[PDB]
Amino acid sequence: VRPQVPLRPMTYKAALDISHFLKEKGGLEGLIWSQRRQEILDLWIYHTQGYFPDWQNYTPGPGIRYPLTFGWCFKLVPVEPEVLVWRFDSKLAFHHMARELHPEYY
Amino acid sequence: DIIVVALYDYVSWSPDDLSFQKGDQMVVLEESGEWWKARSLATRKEGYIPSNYVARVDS
Repeated sequence: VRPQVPLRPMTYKAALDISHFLKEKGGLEGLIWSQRRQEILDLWIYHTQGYFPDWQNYTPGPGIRYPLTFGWCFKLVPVEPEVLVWRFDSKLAFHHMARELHPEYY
Repeated sequence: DIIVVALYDYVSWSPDDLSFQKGDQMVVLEESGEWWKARSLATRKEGYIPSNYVARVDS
């Protein structure tokens, strides 16, 4: 009972704004990552808000996977029982790790 | 003014986009893309809205 909202290019603030919206909504911080679980998240947004689903990428590992799209503020953290958990980090609002470790940029 | 009526509910997750309710009347302010900036004749709050959820009215 609603259409698919027009697509629109993603952006720091979008990432940031989405980042906030889920952090608040809860049910992500400390969720176990999955290929699927991410696809569900990532689809629901495209559907709802028009942001295609090719932004939620992360640095390869092994170790904490840092997000590539500056403004998404969720990193994939490995814990002990390598399994990953979604985790929020405000520092990510301003610190763009991926671009530090390493230029897939320019 | 260009007026629109809401053919569906929309919920914004961002203070830049204008959550609206089906049947709401909005004034379009910017028609640049498929997403349009508008104002709510009810709430006076502005934001961006998905243009395929509204219906233009020659009222």
